[PDB]
Amino acid sequence: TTALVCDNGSGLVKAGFAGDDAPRAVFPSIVGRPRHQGVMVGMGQKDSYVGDEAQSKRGILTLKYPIEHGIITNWDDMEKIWHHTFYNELRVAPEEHPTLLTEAPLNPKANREKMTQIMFETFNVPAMYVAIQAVLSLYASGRTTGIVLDSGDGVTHNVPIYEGYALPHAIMRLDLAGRDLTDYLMKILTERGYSFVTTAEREIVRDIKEKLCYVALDFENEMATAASSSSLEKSYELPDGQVITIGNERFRCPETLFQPSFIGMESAGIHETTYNSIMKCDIDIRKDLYANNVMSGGTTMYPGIADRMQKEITALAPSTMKIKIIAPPERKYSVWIGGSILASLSTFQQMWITKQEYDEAGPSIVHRKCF
Amino acid sequence: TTALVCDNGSGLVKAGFAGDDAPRAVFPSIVGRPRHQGVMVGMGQKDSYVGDEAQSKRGILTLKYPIEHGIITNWDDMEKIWHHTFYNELRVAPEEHPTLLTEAPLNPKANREKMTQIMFETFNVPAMYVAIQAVLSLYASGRTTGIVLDSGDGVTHNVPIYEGYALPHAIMRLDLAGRDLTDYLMKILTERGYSFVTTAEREIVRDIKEKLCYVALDFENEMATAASSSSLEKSYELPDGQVITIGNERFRCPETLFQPSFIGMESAGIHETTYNSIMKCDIDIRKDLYANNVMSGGTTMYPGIADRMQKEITALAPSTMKIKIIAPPERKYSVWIGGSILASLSTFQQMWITKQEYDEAGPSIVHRKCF
Amino acid sequence: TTALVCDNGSGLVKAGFAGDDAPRAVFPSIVGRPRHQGVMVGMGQKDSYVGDEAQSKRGILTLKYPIEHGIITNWDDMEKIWHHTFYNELRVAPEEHPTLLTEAPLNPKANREKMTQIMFETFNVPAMYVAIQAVLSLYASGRTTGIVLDSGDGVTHNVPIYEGYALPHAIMRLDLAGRDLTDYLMKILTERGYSFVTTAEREIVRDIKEKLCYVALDFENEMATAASSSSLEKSYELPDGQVITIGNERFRCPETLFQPSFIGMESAGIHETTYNSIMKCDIDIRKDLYANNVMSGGTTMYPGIADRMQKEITALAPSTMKIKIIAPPERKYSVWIGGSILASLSTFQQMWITKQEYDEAGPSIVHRKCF
Amino acid sequence: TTALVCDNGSGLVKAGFAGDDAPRAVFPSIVGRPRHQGVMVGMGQKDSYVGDEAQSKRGILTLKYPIEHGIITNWDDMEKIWHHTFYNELRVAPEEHPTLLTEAPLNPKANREKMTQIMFETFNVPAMYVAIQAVLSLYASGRTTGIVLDSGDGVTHNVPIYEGYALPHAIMRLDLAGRDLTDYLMKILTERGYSFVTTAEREIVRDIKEKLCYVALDFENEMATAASSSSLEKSYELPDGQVITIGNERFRCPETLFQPSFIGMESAGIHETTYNSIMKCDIDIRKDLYANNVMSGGTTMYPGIADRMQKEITALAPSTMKIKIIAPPERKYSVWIGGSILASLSTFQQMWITKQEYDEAGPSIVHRKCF
Amino acid sequence: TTALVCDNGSGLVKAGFAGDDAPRAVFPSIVGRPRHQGVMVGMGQKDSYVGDEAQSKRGILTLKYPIEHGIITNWDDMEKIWHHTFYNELRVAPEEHPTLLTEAPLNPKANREKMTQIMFETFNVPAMYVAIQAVLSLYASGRTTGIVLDSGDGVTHNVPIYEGYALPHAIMRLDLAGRDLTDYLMKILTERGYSFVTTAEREIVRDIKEKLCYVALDFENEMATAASSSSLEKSYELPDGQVITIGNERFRCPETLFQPSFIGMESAGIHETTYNSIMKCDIDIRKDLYANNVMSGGTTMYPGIADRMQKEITALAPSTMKIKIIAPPERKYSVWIGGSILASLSTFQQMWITKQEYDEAGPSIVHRKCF
Ligand SMILES: C/C1=C\CC[C@H](C)OC(=O)C[C@H](c2ccc(O)cc2)NC(=O)[C@@H](Cc2c[nH]c3ccccc23)N(C)C(=O)[C@H](CCCCN)NC(=O)[C@@H](C)C1
Ligand SMILES: Nc1ncnc2c1ncn2[C@@H]1O[C@H](COP(=O)(O)OP(=O)(O)O)[C@@H](O)[C@H]1O
Ligand SMILES: Nc1ncnc2c1ncn2[C@@H]1O[C@H](COP(=O)(O)OP(=O)(O)O)[C@@H](O)[C@H]1O
Ligand SMILES: Nc1ncnc2c1ncn2[C@@H]1O[C@H](COP(=O)(O)OP(=O)(O)O)[C@@H](O)[C@H]1O
Ligand SMILES: Nc1ncnc2c1ncn2[C@@H]1O[C@H](COP(=O)(O)OP(=O)(O)O)[C@@H](O)[C@H]1O
Ligand SMILES: Nc1ncnc2c1ncn2[C@@H]1O[C@H](COP(=O)(O)OP(=O)(O)O)[C@@H](O)[C@H]1O
Ligand SMILES: [Mg+2]
Ligand SMILES: [Mg+2]
Ligand SMILES: [Mg+2]
Ligand SMILES: [Mg+2]
Ligand SMILES: [Mg+2]
Repeated sequence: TTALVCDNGSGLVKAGFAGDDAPRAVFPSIVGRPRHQGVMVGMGQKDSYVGDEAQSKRGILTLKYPIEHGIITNWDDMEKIWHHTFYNELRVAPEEHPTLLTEAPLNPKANREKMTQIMFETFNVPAMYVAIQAVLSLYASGRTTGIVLDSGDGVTHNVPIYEGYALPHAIMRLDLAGRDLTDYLMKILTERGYSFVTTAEREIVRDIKEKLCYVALDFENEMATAASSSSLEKSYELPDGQVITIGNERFRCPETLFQPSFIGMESAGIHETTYNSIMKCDIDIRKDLYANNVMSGGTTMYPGIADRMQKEITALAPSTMKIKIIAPPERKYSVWIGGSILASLSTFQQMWITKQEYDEAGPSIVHRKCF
Repeated sequence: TTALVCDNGSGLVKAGFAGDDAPRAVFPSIVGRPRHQGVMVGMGQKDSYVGDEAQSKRGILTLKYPIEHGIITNWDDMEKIWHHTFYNELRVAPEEHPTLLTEAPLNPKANREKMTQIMFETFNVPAMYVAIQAVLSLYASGRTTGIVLDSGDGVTHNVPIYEGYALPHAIMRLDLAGRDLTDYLMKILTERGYSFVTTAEREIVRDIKEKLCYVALDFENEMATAASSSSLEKSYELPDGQVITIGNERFRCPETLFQPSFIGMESAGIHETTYNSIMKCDIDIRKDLYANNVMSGGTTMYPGIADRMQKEITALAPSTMKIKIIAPPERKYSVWIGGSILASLSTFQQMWITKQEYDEAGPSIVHRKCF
Repeated sequence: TTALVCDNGSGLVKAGFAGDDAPRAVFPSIVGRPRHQGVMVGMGQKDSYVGDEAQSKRGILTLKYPIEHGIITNWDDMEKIWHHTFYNELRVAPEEHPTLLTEAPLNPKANREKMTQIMFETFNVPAMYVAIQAVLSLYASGRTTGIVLDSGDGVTHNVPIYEGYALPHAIMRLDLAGRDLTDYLMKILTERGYSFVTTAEREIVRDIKEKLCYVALDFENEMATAASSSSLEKSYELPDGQVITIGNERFRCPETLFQPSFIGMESAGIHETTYNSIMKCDIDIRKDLYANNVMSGGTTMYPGIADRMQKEITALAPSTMKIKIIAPPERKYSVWIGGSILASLSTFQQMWITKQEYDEAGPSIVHRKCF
Repeated sequence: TTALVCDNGSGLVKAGFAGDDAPRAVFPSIVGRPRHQGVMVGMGQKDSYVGDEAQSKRGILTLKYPIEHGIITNWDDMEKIWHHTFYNELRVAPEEHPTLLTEAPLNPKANREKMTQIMFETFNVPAMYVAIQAVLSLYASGRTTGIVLDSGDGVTHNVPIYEGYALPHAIMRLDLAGRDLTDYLMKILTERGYSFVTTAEREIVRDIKEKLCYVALDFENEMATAASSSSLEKSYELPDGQVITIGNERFRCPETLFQPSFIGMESAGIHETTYNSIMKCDIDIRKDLYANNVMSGGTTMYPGIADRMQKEITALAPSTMKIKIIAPPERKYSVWIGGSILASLSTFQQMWITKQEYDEAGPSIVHRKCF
Repeated sequence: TTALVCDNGSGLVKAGFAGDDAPRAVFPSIVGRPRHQGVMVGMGQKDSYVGDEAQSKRGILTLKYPIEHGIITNWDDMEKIWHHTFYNELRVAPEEHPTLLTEAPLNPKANREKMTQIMFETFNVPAMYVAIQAVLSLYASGRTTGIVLDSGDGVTHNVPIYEGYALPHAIMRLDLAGRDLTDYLMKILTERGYSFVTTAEREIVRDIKEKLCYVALDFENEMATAASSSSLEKSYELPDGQVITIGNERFRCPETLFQPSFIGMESAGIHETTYNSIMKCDIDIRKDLYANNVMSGGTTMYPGIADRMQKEITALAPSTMKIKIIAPPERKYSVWIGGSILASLSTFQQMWITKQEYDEAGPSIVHRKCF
């Protein structure tokens, strides 16, 4: 009846109904399991916990993320998350509504085929569609032209679109993502003696990162400043009441997005990737993409990231070029919002893969681009 | 009611109404189509763009010119251009006005027959006439005697007229035209490392040529000068803000009109062709044609071309002969203007091919020269 | 009222009024027609040009002479010339004045009968008379005795008159005339590589002949001189500014009047014809004719022709005989002048053929010699 | 020892030995030069090619004909052709044999004088003679009376001979020749869209003309037929395997010999020129020339030309006159054959210009007509 | 003493001595540098590795190619490669032997001038010459006529030569080359989940391409076959012992040479470019070029490419034309071999730029084409 929109990406699950201005179900893509003993199954015990349950009880659980780098690697756990979203968080049977799913570009074909098969079997979704997240992000901004940098937990990617036409030959993807920045911060923090090694401890570091990290406009000057000034230090109170101090780790962590070499990658920084996607585009496109760089995804939420990219692109770009970065307060939910918009359009109504079409065509139908 | 005048030649379309001192609809003879993907037809997308639309959106389009060397080669695209001129640019139904068309001399008979059939079927023009462009150019100058050198995008041609009588046995045509000079410049520029290989890039080179090229009065001295002096270099800013420098390419390009051998042709230069057309004319005609060389067409707009031909013809001509070149600021539109003049004459009123005459006589009527 | 006098002979038309000391209308007997295309009659075009118009526009016209060897061969064109003389050059209606016409002797009777009928029908001349050109030439000289050699464009002829009495049994006519000398020069000039083959080119050769040719007093010595000396060469500038050099062709052309064998004729030279006309005359006449050789007509204008004949006749004549050649600066117009004189005489007033006499007698009246 | 006979005329060179029934060396009068680049002279490259070499390699060469309208215009290239004939094709040193050359009538005197000087200097021919081509053509036919129409590549000419006596006052020459018919066909063919503009392309058109063109007996009926019937169309396969269709161009091309006005000439057609040469001849000659019209030269090879002239002359001629055209299968070589015959005669032995006579008399000896 | 021949093109360096039947030094044009840390310079560590060293140690190195699209972009690294070739691989001082270098056509003039300056300064080569690679490739085949398609790592180009004469106006160049096919395969392979993103991983993909890819004769049928048959799949073992399966990626990669649109280019496929170069050549050249299509360069080594072009050209060509493709087992080394042949010729001995000529003339001497 009303399409469900479900941006079930790496790290965080975001779902709600088409026409909503926000997801209704927002929770971690985590399936947790008891760590210290077996499960006393003759008692009212559980074998696994999902999302918020997994976080509240994390002190006794091993926590796994079924999606790594945008790819579902653990299908049994992924079914548990989808089940939880439909029955515990949104509380809507899948048989009642068509579902719009999202995916990062350049993923294995099998990822879509298996995801489609599940939505058409364990759940029985009347019809479905898998959209590219960057495309949806541009719909959310309202622009028809620009280069969407969708930077999430598992994948960072760039998809240029010109006046509504996709430019598929200039799509770029990096593995560097929020998950790595978090892993890097766990490493950086050992320098001050704070050792976070368990999975629950990883979640604490994720929370530290979200509250304290920022992008330095000038990395070297910020380092020099941190070296002598206590003004860049902030405290954080841990779940058990202990207090720790975070100093230059606050900007050394997100700096890796500009300098991937900090964690051993050959990858270009996010401003170089954006620039290169622009340079692979036709010369008569480039000026419009320079003026329309659209950021979305959770890692774009670091304070100052939009200004740091404005500076870095301007440095690489011609001096007479207009450089503009669009970075709304809604970025974290931009892909979901774009999904809500797309699902409600009258043209998107005719491009749903229906159950009947799926049964006759088989899994390859998921790669249909008839639009 | 009022004849339409439409010089729809190679490269650029020029149309307006008889009695106007200028075309109202001036746009490229280009039909563009999306290059990087198919067309998402369930969305508000287009399959093709025409003229100005094709130029504004050229960064994602393959651009084709339906007319090559004065010959329509792509009739489906030609119908789209004519449609665009009548309905989008002039916004006048063809059923309301007779139409004057133009053509280069020595074209295949089929070109006129097909063009006539379309004007009498897809559009339903009450009456029409196809004029030779060089003849119209002479009408625009106001002279009754002279040798019109009409040099456009696809054809360069010479048509001598003496005191109102055509001299059809001395008509000359070259394939060398503005399109080749542009193609040559794309090649010349690789010497400085600027590689223009796509169709949109061809349009950039065309713009470079129009703004920076000129005819050297003395080619060899201009080359020697360019070799040591920066004074002949000019910059050009590209659509993406990058800047390039053009040096002796500024005069090596148009020099090909005087030296066709630069692109491999056996053709005589434009001053030799003009001279030879004069020499094939009766000895008692020659002195009047020498004194009345009329230039028209877009490639005659290169700065200094009139002076270079004045020098070259004078060198070939008898020393006691008056050599004079007429080259108005309106040359680019001379053929169109001549069409406006002809269409408004009371004698040209009786020589229109009407729909009824066409239906009874068939396509061969287009070759009628009853005047 | 005042008789018109019209020596409309081969090549050149000369007309004016009786009592005038010169023609007022002097123009070529040429009717020209467009050569390269048909006539665009819906435009302000002409089908034919006459006299001076034909010469000014000759580069695009085929030029015909209606009179060949003194005989009108093209009557339609002849009417156009007469029309032009009366209405465009003299601008006098034929109905207002009687007309004196001239004719070469020994012409077909039909030539006079048709000429008379036209003057009495297309034009309505009140009265007319056809005179022999040689007789008029003698009137112009003022002599009553002598042998008039009238040498024009189409006919060369000799008419002896003794003390006012004609001697009709000694009249001689040659076809060799200025037209042949001109045709011969066109042939001679191919030796230096100057090929004149079109009708307009014939007119150029005629002009070359008129300006450069002369009669050698001693042909063989002049040839021997030309063989080693550049002093006999003269340049001529052509209508298109090209320059050519004429050498011994300057005297080889007019020599044909003394040696007709140069063009294949059996005819005697002009000095032999003059001599023979004298020898056919009575022995008591001969001495007076020898002393009164009167030259007239355009070909007598070659410099030195009077001296060459003085020498040639003296060589054929008895050594005790007085040989005298009369050759006025007015020779070109002598026949016309004689016509002016005759038309003004009181005795010539009573010998006009009137319209009434013509209508009653018919065309044979033109042969009336009642004097 | 044995005279060489060399009809080195416009277009095609024909040479062999006196007494032969055919030339041994037959090749185009063409000197070709590389077109697209300079010559890499340090490599085994050539600067120019002659005759067959020029044709085989024509795709990269500019091809020039040293003889235009029967006149040698390029003496350096003419020496190369003569050299090639003597040393590469016949392989006979000029010092060993006297040489008989031919020439069109009414050529510049300088043409013979320069040709003679070369044969007496660059080559050292023991003795030579220059014959008129039409005279030789009559010898080849075996007749002593008739009017030889020699129609080649550069000159069309008529030379009447009566019972062995030449009639030099009735010799006519036209510029219209095979070269113009070929140039006209290149123009006609643009009507079907086949544009031949390079020199090698001219050679293709020449080949098309030779294989497909014919003379219509009734031009107007043949045009009417071509208008509705495919039976007059023939295909031609081009050097690159492409195929073109030639329709009424097959007879419109050679028709120009009967209607020179098709290419802008005032010239009479070939049947009118033949007729006029007859009419300039004595009335007691005319009947024998009418019965002996002899055709020779390559343009007389068009199928049906003899029948078309039979019809046209008969139409102009008196109805009781016998009209006969002689047109042997050997016409193409008739002049050469006549040269072989003349060179072998015992009387022609005493009229050779020897080297000694030349050195003492100088170049003017070439005009000797002592026979 | 013995010229060195060095085809130091994009991707792979090939060098040896003139007269050798093969290069002696064959190694990648790669300069590698440590990736994960700085260089511990107080220890026996290196800052950079070249060629084979760079490949053996690639797991810790960033690898750069100094030549992109045939253009040297990194001159410091290029000097390191040249140094390595002369001193480590061939072990011959440059001062002892003249050197023959090669270059792709239509490169920036600066590329030759800088390359020449280095060979004349950092190394001190007695004399040098820069040859076009396609020309050398034709020498290697032994043919004097044909169209050399040299398809390497950075440039694909077509150079027609006719009977030893170059045809410089029909030279075509594409950017599409082996480097792009490799980049495309890295992208295609993400579909099966194999993500290759680092530079060393690029080298693995290059190796996969070289061992498994082929050209489908019928692309569509090969795709249809791959869709149902495991017979087109091949395994590949990775450096760490893991095994991957490559399916239709085996022919989708090289297909881009026939369909450049697969990677977003407007370029014509290689069979269309070859065809168009032929069509720009003179009609009398075309048949010989069709019969002599010569392939060279590493990308021509894909199995089946010669047969695919035979089919594609035949489809575009006239049906009566002979189409022949020459594709020797030595193609990979054809340019080098041609260099060995040229360097050993006695004519090429006189066209070397010597040190003295260079010092006096300056860098512009490198553009000398005196041959
Ligand atoms: C036999 C021959 C050409 C025909 C090739 C093929 C078998 O037939 C066609 O395809 C016809 C087809 C056709 C097209 C449209 C139509 O309404 C009706 C007909 N013509 C074209 O495209 C013409 C177009 C053209 C260019 N300037 C012209 C000048 C006058 C007339 C035509 C042209 N074009 C490419 C050629 O002539 C080319 C190249 C000329 C430029 C060199 N500087 N010339 C040749 O190869 C030569 C050997 C001649
Ligand atoms: N304020 C913030 N600052 C920095 N990172 C953030 C912030 N909020 C969320 N993130 C990071 O964003 C990622 C999750 O956001 P999201 O883009 O929704 O992920 P995904 O789209 O992969 O589900 C995590 O890596 C998380 O740490
Ligand atoms: N200022 C200029 N200098 C040189 N070339 C010009 C200029 N303006 C236009 N042109 C050339 O003229 C051609 C188009 O002019 P136009 O004569 O109208 O073409 P067409 O008549 O074929 O439509 C193009 O080749 C264009 O580059
Ligand atoms: N100065 C001149 N020298 C030689 N011939 C002349 C000269 N002037 C005129 N003629 C010739 O005279 C002829 C025309 O003179 P004219 O006697 O009036 O002819 P017609 O009486 O036949 O009209 C032409 O042949 C012309 O070339
Ligand atoms: N079969 C033929 N049909 C028509 N023209 C021909 C034929 N054969 C040759 N020609 C033409 O004849 C001319 C060459 O023949 P030829 O008389 O020997 O020339 P020339 O005598 O000037 O050397 C060329 O114009 C050629 O096209
Ligand atoms: N067997 C093969 N199949 C396909 N491509 C190959 C093969 N061998 C080499 N190549 C490709 O050829 C290129 C290098 O060959 P080469 O022509 O020598 O390059 P270059 O001339 O640019 O140095 C690389 O792109 C490489 O992948
Ligand atoms: Mg996401
Ligand atoms: Mg135009
Ligand atoms: Mg007179
Ligand atoms: Mg001949
Ligand atoms: Mg190479």
